[PDB]
Amino acid sequence: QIHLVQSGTEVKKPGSSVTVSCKAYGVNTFGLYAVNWVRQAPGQSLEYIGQIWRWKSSASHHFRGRVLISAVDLTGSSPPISSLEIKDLTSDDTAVYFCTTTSTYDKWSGLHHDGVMAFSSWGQGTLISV
Amino acid sequence: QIHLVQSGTEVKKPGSSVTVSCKAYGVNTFGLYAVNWVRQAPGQSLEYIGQIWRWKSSASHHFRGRVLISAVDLTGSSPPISSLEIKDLTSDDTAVYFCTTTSTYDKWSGLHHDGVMAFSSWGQGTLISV
Amino acid sequence: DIQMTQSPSTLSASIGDTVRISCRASQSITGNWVAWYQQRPGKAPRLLIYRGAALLGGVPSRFSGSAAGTDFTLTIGNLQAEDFGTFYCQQYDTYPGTFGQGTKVE
Amino acid sequence: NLWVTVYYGVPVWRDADTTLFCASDTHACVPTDPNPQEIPLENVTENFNMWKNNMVEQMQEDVISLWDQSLKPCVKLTPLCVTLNCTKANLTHIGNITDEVKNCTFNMTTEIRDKQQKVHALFYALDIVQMKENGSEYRLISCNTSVIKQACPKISFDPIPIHYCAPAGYAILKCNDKKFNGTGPCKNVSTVQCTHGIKPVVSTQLLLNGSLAEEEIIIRSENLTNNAKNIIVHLNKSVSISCTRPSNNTRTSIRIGPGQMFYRTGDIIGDIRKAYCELNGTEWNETLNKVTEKLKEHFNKTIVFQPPSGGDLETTMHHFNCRGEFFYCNTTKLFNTEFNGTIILPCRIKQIVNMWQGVGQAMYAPPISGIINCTSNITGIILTRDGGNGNTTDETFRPGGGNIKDNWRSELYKYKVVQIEPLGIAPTRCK
Amino acid sequence: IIVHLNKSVSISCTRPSNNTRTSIRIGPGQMFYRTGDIIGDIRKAYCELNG
Amino acid sequence: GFLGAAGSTMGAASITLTVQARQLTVWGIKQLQARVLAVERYLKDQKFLGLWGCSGKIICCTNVPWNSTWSNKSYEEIWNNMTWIEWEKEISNYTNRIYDLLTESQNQQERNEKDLLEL
Amino acid sequence: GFLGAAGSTMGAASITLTVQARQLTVWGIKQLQARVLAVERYLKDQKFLGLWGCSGKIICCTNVPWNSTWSNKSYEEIWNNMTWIEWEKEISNYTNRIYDLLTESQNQQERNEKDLLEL
Amino acid sequence: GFLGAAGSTMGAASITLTVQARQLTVWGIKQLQARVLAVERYLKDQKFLGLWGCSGKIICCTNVPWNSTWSNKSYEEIWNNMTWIEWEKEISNYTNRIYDLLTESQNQQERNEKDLLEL
Ligand SMILES: *[C@@H]1O[C@H](CO)[C@@H](O[C@@H]2O[C@H](CO)[C@@H](O[C@@H]3O[C@H](CO[C@H]4O[C@H](CO[C@H]5O[C@H](CO)[C@@H](O)[C@H](O)[C@@H]5O[C@H]5O[C@H](CO)[C@@H](O)[C@H](O)[C@@H]5O)[C@@H](O)[C@H](O[C@H]5O[C@H](CO)[C@@H](O)[C@H](O)[C@@H]5O[C@H]5O[C@H](CO)[C@@H](O)[C@H](O)[C@@H]5O)[C@@H]4O)[C@@H](O)[C@H](O[C@H]4O[C@H](CO)[C@@H](O)[C@H](O)[C@@H]4O[C@H]4O[C@H](CO)[C@@H](O)[C@H](O)[C@@H]4O[C@H]4O[C@H](CO)[C@@H](O)[C@H](O)[C@@H]4O)[C@@H]3O)[C@H](O)[C@H]2NC(C)=O)[C@H](O)[C@H]1NC(C)=O
Ligand SMILES: *[C@@H]1O[C@H](CO)[C@@H](O[C@@H]2O[C@H](CO)[C@@H](O[C@@H]3O[C@H](CO[C@H]4O[C@H](CO[C@H]5O[C@H](CO)[C@@H](O)[C@H](O)[C@@H]5O[C@H]5O[C@H](CO)[C@@H](O)[C@H](O)[C@@H]5O)[C@@H](O)[C@H](O[C@H]5O[C@H](CO)[C@@H](O)[C@H](O)[C@@H]5O[C@H]5O[C@H](CO)[C@@H](O)[C@H](O)[C@@H]5O)[C@@H]4O)[C@@H](O)[C@H](O[C@H]4O[C@H](CO)[C@@H](O)[C@H](O)[C@@H]4O[C@H]4O[C@H](CO)[C@@H](O)[C@H](O)[C@@H]4O[C@H]4O[C@H](CO)[C@@H](O)[C@H](O)[C@@H]4O)[C@@H]3O)[C@H](O)[C@H]2NC(C)=O)[C@H](O)[C@H]1NC(C)=O
Ligand SMILES: *[C@@H]1O[C@H](CO)[C@@H](O[C@@H]2O[C@H](CO)[C@@H](O[C@@H]3O[C@H](CO[C@H]4O[C@H](CO)[C@@H](O)[C@H](O)[C@@H]4O)[C@@H](O)[C@H](O[C@H]4O[C@H](CO)[C@@H](O)[C@H](O)[C@@H]4O)[C@@H]3O)[C@H](O)[C@H]2NC(C)=O)[C@H](O)[C@H]1NC(C)=O
Ligand SMILES: *[C@@H]1O[C@H](CO)[C@@H](O[C@@H]2O[C@H](CO)[C@@H](O[C@@H]3O[C@H](CO)[C@@H](O)[C@H](O)[C@@H]3O)[C@H](O)[C@H]2NC(C)=O)[C@H](O)[C@H]1NC(C)=O
Ligand SMILES: *[C@@H]1O[C@H](CO)[C@@H](O[C@@H]2O[C@H](CO)[C@@H](O[C@@H]3O[C@H](CO)[C@@H](O)[C@H](O)[C@@H]3O)[C@H](O)[C@H]2NC(C)=O)[C@H](O)[C@H]1NC(C)=O
Ligand SMILES: *[C@@H]1O[C@H](CO)[C@@H](O[C@@H]2O[C@H](CO)[C@@H](O)[C@H](O)[C@H]2NC(C)=O)[C@H](O)[C@H]1NC(C)=O
Ligand SMILES: *[C@@H]1O[C@H](CO)[C@@H](O[C@@H]2O[C@H](CO)[C@@H](O)[C@H](O)[C@H]2NC(C)=O)[C@H](O)[C@H]1NC(C)=O
Ligand SMILES: *[C@@H]1O[C@H](CO)[C@@H](O[C@@H]2O[C@H](CO)[C@@H](O)[C@H](O)[C@H]2NC(C)=O)[C@H](O)[C@H]1NC(C)=O
Ligand SMILES: *[C@@H]1O[C@H](CO)[C@@H](O[C@@H]2O[C@H](CO)[C@@H](O)[C@H](O)[C@H]2NC(C)=O)[C@H](O)[C@H]1NC(C)=O
Ligand SMILES: *[C@@H]1O[C@H](CO)[C@@H](O[C@@H]2O[C@H](CO)[C@@H](O)[C@H](O)[C@H]2NC(C)=O)[C@H](O)[C@H]1NC(C)=O
Ligand SMILES: *[C@@H]1O[C@H](CO)[C@@H](O[C@@H]2O[C@H](CO)[C@@H](O)[C@H](O)[C@H]2NC(C)=O)[C@H](O)[C@H]1NC(C)=O
Ligand SMILES: *[C@@H]1O[C@H](CO)[C@@H](O)[C@H](O)[C@H]1NC(C)=O
Ligand SMILES: *[C@@H]1O[C@H](CO)[C@@H](O)[C@H](O)[C@H]1NC(C)=O
Ligand SMILES: *[C@@H]1O[C@H](CO)[C@@H](O)[C@H](O)[C@H]1NC(C)=O
Ligand SMILES: *[C@@H]1O[C@H](CO)[C@@H](O)[C@H](O)[C@H]1NC(C)=O
Ligand SMILES: *[C@@H]1O[C@H](CO)[C@@H](O)[C@H](O)[C@H]1NC(C)=O
Repeated sequence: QIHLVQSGTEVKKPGSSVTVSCKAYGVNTFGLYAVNWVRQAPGQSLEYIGQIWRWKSSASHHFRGRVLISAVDLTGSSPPISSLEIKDLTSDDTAVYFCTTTSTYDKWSGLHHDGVMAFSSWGQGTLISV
Repeated sequence: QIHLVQSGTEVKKPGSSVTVSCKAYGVNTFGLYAVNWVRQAPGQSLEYIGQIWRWKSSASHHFRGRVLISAVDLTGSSPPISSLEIKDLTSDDTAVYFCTTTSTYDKWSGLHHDGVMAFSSWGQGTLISV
Repeated sequence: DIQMTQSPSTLSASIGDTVRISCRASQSITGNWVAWYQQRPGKAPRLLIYRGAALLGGVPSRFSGSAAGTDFTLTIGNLQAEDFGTFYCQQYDTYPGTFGQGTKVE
Repeated sequence: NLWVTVYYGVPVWRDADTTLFCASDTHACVPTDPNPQEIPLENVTENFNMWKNNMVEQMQEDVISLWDQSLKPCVKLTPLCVTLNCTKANLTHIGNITDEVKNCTFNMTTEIRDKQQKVHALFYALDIVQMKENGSEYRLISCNTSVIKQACPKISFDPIPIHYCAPAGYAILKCNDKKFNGTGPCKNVSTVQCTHGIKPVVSTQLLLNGSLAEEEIIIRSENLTNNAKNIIVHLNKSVSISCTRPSNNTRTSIRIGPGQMFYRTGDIIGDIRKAYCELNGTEWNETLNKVTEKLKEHFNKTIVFQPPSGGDLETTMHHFNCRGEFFYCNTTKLFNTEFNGTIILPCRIKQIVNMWQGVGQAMYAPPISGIINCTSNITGIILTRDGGNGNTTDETFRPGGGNIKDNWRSELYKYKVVQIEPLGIAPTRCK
Repeated sequence: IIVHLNKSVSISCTRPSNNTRTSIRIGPGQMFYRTGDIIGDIRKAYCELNG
Repeated sequence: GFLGAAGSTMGAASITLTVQARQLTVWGIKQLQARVLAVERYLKDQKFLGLWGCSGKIICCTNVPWNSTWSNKSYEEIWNNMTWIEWEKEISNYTNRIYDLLTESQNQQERNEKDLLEL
Repeated sequence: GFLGAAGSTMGAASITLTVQARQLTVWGIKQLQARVLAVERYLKDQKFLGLWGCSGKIICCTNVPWNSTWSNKSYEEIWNNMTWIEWEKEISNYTNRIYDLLTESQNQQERNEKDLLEL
Repeated sequence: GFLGAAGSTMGAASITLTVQARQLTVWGIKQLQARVLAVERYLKDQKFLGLWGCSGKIICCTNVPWNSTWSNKSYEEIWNNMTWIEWEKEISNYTNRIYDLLTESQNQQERNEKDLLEL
């Protein structure tokens, strides 16, 4: 029972920055789950944006320096949260952004290969139009 | 609880013979315990005199023919007994004689090596002056 | 006819010290067939070590022994008052058995 | 120029204690191949000590376990703890049993809890306790101690020989010295897998149906100087003893519950005489003479025999069992110093018995209908030496019991369990 | 919620009334142990802790 | 002839050791435990033998030279005037060392064979 | 498959012996007894194989010549007409002899190899 | 020590594969079951090793060529930049293949040896 809830549609102008939040109902902790942020252009195929895993954050080469990923674990009155911040938006960033959460606890499982991973659960996707 | 009790001091003249006894309280039988008789001159080191083991008596080369070792097992009134008989005393035999017993039941024990043995329990010793 | 010699014929120490005593044999005893005894004045000697490095029931853990070929060593740690007198050294690999000349401690 | 060489199958053993298989013919002893095989070991001298043998503890535990497992499923006699109204028996319809049997009337529960039945039984006076100093109010011996279970009708009380077989990796060494006394070196040793058949016969003063010494009488004790240690005397010529109960009992049953049946003695049909054991006087005289002569070798005093000093019925009289009857015989004609012809010893029967102290709590032995007649061989005597004062000119030996381990030490004294260590390293010129 | 501490707190609990244990035989070989009497102090049992 | 060579010299006892090797319903708990323990002991001995490259052999030869400090007796004295029990008692303090040396030698042999077959 | 080609001739049966060889919480007392007995049977078979120098093999050749008194039939008749059950029944009276000779041959081989390495 | 090579590369771990090999009364039902299961696991591993001709060996070479569809990785990358767990995870899908191949090879060898001994 893993439900990922995301923020709503945001319409922005070039030069600004945006933040997308994903709440992971059912995820006990992000120490045993990895959060992968991916992109889908309007009519193109999915693109990998970034990853938080074992409390380490990383991004692809095309996104280094302008994309920042953070996360906070289970609290008293909120599930685990993952946040994606995009700086210096341009007209090419209009797309639907997805959070995916993949289990990591089973070391012999086939859903992950040394950091690069499958995407077992998906959020409803947030539309960002610039 | 092996207590070895020996006879008292005796003062003799050259040419005579002496007998020293040793009562072994706590020794169940001499079929499992070997009896060793040793000598200690005043101000010198210990010297081995003889032994009785598995009801076989033996003496060292320096004492062959003039020391006789005997033993009797547990009886209804007295513990096992061992005894030295020394013939043709000379002025050099004045010393403290010790009676010792060592267990031989465990064949793998390190207290004995095919007849030549260590001495686990010691008697109080008898002083003989000639 | 193995003859064993002890080098430190006389020793002195204080309470809490550590004492080493050495025996040298005319032949190598590969079976570690060596025993260590203690004798206080006016009393019968007491056996402490057999097979070079084996303790007995009731002997304190302070005493220890080492064996190698012709060289055998007795080590006494945290020396107390009771550990006084003449220490003796015996072999029983060959016949007859033979004792050392003894080393005086305290 | 020598190199290490490894040998598997080296004949080297070490003393060890393990669990041994039980062979015959939770707990079960039913292998059926006791076929023995013996291999002498030449030029081997082995140290034996019968008083530090684990086989006796194993046999104790096995017999206790078998006894408890046999009595597990059959009847419990908890309703019998009822106040009994006991009067003198009427048997009108060396000596008679009118002074030992009491006619007791009581109430018992039927298979319906609402109705009680008034019944009667004949009980022996040794199994009953009087509640008031002058009255007819009586109870059973065990009602203040434990709960009794009836000896189930299908249980057979005769002994069966038991062999003890060492598992793989172990062996049983056997001492063949013909004058062995249980402790010391043995110069003629053999090796086996299974011991000879041993019957778990229970007795108190005289060892029965056992093996005989090969050469002469053997005196065995843990410590002769300690007067608290029992002396086992093993004979080389058994003495035949024949015990009988001439009374004809009636085994009558009362239904005391839903499927629980209690067997009792209805009446003594005829031949009112006490049970007795017959023995030959001359053979006993010769055996006692030989035992005295052998014991002269260990004690340097005149040797006399006296009856047990005191105690209860259990620790004073010769207890044994056969046909399922439990006899206590008064051995005072023996062990008292005309001995001509036949010696007749009186005996009393008990039904509530506690064979093993604290084991099974107690057992009720149902009676047997016919006349019981039974024979056995005396092959050993257990004695105890009274503590002297150092001034008497003679030593007094009394027939005494004690631990039942002594009844089995006399059969397992010549066995030892060893562990094989088949891995040797030797210098050899090979590479 | 399990809260695991790094410094233990010592607590000492006592019952100061002197109980008399007696025995009643309720069957064959079955013994029942009871509180025969209450003597000595009669104060309630309590635990002591440092504030 | 099980254990029949106990009183014989190692020169004659080493001949035909395979006698020892050949000799080496509802059940009770004790019987089942004994069977399991016997199986475990056999497997332990086989594990020791297999560590040294002596898996299916009774008389197995090795490549570890004999250190004279383990025992300085002559070959004739060892194989002509002593039994197995006495010999095993004499060298008891060095068995653990010799086992480790045998294991290391076997490992070195395996690695060297691998390297040689690589060439 | 398992016990397949049981009705086939021994020539065809010997080709694929490995197919048959490969197959060769309170549990309950009977399950424990069955497991222990299976382990014991496997170890007994392995002990017999290892006594002859065939510890880890399916087909193992030995140095014991075939005595004609054990069976005097032709090679073709054995390996092209009969099955394994018939053959094993035919020579059932000589199995113990052959086992003893195999053990003796292995022992002689080991001793002779040791003597040769000594030289 | 035990398992201490985990986390190191396979080149360093392959030279210490002896510690793991060396380290691989009413008792109660659970203890007895655990003992029997441990014996069973050891014997199963030994059975697989025996089918391939590596009964008493830790490092064993075979005649089965390495298919590139199994790994397709460089020798230095395998033995210098990976650990054993990662390697075993990568090639899991093919293990049951390779095992079978090994068995077949051994069988072939034996039969060929027989032919080479009949000539
Ligand atoms: C159990 O237990 C366990 C243990 O024991 C635990 O765990 C834990 O958990 C936790 C949680 O809860 C955690 O924490 C967390 O963490 C995380 C991570 O982080 C990381 O990362 C980051 C990032 O990185 C990146 O970037 C950078 C920049 O510079 C760089 O450098 C790097 O390298 C990287 O980079 C990369 O990547 C990128 C992308 O991503 C790209 O681009 C590039 O190129 C590259 O590639 C970082 O930063 C960090 O760092 C930090 O830390 C460290 C440590 O060590 C240090 O050292 C450093 O220095 C730093 O520090 C800083 O910070 C900190 C924090 O903050 C502080 O404190 C300090 O002071 C300083 O300042 C790392 O590495 C993270 O992310 C997080 O954070 C969060 O939270 C916090 C709290 O406080 C805060 O502060 C922050 O801010 C954040 O918050 C945010 O987010 C959230 C989420 O959701 C949200 O909600 C909020 O609201 C916020 O938001 C905001 O802000 C943001 C910012 O950005 C923005 O954007 C937005 O918009 C808004 O506004 C945290 O920290 C931990 O760690 C753990 N531990 C361990 C040991 O690990 C658990 O939990 C338990 N459990 C239970 C149940 O309890
Ligand atoms: C269980 O069982 C078991 C079995 O089964 C048992 O065991 C047993 O035990 C017993 C005891 O108890 C035993 O017996 C004993 O023994 C011992 C030992 O002996 C041995 O040895 C000896 C010695 O030798 C040496 O010497 C010689 C001289 O000639 C020579 O020859 C040799 O060789 C050697 O030499 C070497 O060494 C030396 C040193 O020592 C040197 O010097 C040199 O040079 C060289 O080197 C001998 O003698 C002996 O012999 C004998 O024996 C044989 C056998 O076979 C014969 O053959 C011979 O002939 C002889 O015999 C004769 O004698 C006898 C006696 O002896 C008689 O009996 C006869 O009959 C005849 O006559 C051996 O070999 C011993 O020692 C001992 O003795 C003792 O005792 C007895 C009793 O009776 C008497 O008689 C004697 O006399 C003695 O006595 C003494 O001692 C004691 C101690 O304590 C004392 O007390 C007394 O008092 C006396 O003293 C006195 O006298 C002396 C004299 O000497 C003097 O000196 C003093 O001073 C005083 O006066 C015994 O015999 C046995 O054996 C065993 N068995 C077996 C089998 O082993 C057990 O016991 C059981 N258990 C229970 C619990 O019961
Ligand atoms: C020392 O050793 C002796 C010798 O073994 C023991 O004495 C024997 O004890 C057994 C058991 O108590 C006696 O066997 C029993 O005999 C009873 C009477 O036998 C009559 O009936 C048979 C029927 O064929 C006749 O052959 C015989 O001549 C008599 O006329 C039997 O009734 C018993 O039967 C029981 O056992 C059978 C076994 O199959 C059961 O099926 C029955 O249902 C029944 O339960 C039994 O056979 C034997 O007679 C005694 N021998 C002698 C010579 O007296 C000693 O008891 C022993 N000492 C001890 C143990 O202290
Ligand atoms: C830990 O406890 C919390 C709270 O008890 C659990 O959170 C609950 O998670 C379930 C499913 O993960 C949520 O149900 C879903 O909610 C979404 C919200 O949009 C809805 O769309 C779905 O149809 C479904 O109903 C539930 O709302 C949520 N409750 C709260 C208060 O957050 C959490 O799952 C528990 N974690 C574990 C590992 O057990
Ligand atoms: C067999 O029984 C006898 C007698 O019960 C035991 O003899 C007793 O042995 C103990 C210790 O071995 C003796 O105690 C010691 O006596 C000496 C005598 O001088 C004394 O100096 C010690 O302080 C200590 O008290 C005891 O006196 C002795 N009893 C008799 C009557 O001699 C013997 O030990 C028993 N053997 C075995 C194997 O158990
Ligand atoms: C040689 O080995 C023997 C036995 O393997 C050692 O003797 C043991 O010493 C320990 C020390 O506490 C005792 O617990 C054992 O009981 C002794 N064994 C026996 C059979 O008595 C001996 O110490 C070793 N000697 C050397 C020099 O290593
Ligand atoms: C125990 O039994 C005796 C005998 O059956 C009872 O004594 C009888 O009591 C009745 C009634 O009082 C008399 O008529 C008889 O004469 C008595 N018989 C004798 C021989 O005296 C006695 O009452 C019974 N006691 C209990 C407690 O049941
Ligand atoms: C034991 O006592 C009971 C009762 O006191 C006797 O049973 C009675 O015996 C007479 C004999 O004439 C019968 O008439 C009665 O019917 C019996 N009573 C019952 C209730 O059946 C029994 O006979 C006595 N037994 C002995 C051996 O004395
Ligand atoms: C049973 O053992 C006794 C030992 O007490 C034997 O009696 C001795 O026999 C020898 C034989 O020559 C005589 O010299 C002794 O005098 C006898 N001693 C006594 C006290 O009689 C007896 O012969 C043995 N019987 C059998 C059948 O072996
Ligand atoms: C065992 O029988 C003996 C006699 O064979 C009994 O002892 C006799 O007891 C009477 C009276 O109590 C005395 O007058 C005799 O002097 C005793 N004789 C002897 C030799 O002691 C003994 O009481 C019987 N034991 C039991 C338990 O009945
Ligand atoms: C239980 O006994 C202990 C000690 O026997 C008591 O603890 C200490 O008691 C002494 C009295 O001699 C005080 O001086 C200490 O201050 C006590 N230690 C504390 C309080 O930590 C303890 O008080 C007794 N139990 C109770 C409930 O009083
Ligand atoms: C015993 O019973 C008989 C008949 O069974 C009877 O004649 C006699 O009086 C009775 N005696 C006693 C004392 O009960
Ligand atoms: C050893 O005992 C056996 C027992 O039958 C006997 O046959 C053999 O002669 C005895 N040997 C010696 C030397 O006493
Ligand atoms: C026992 O020793 C004698 C010594 O003469 C020898 O002849 C005999 O062969 C030895 N026994 C065995 C079984 O080796
Ligand atoms: C059974 O016999 C026939 C002969 O017609 C043969 O073709 C077939 O292969 C045999 N079965 C097997 C399993 O070999
Ligand atoms: C762990 O990795 C470091 C890398 O610097 C290496 O030096 C070390 O040997 C590794 N640990 C082991 C046990 O090999």
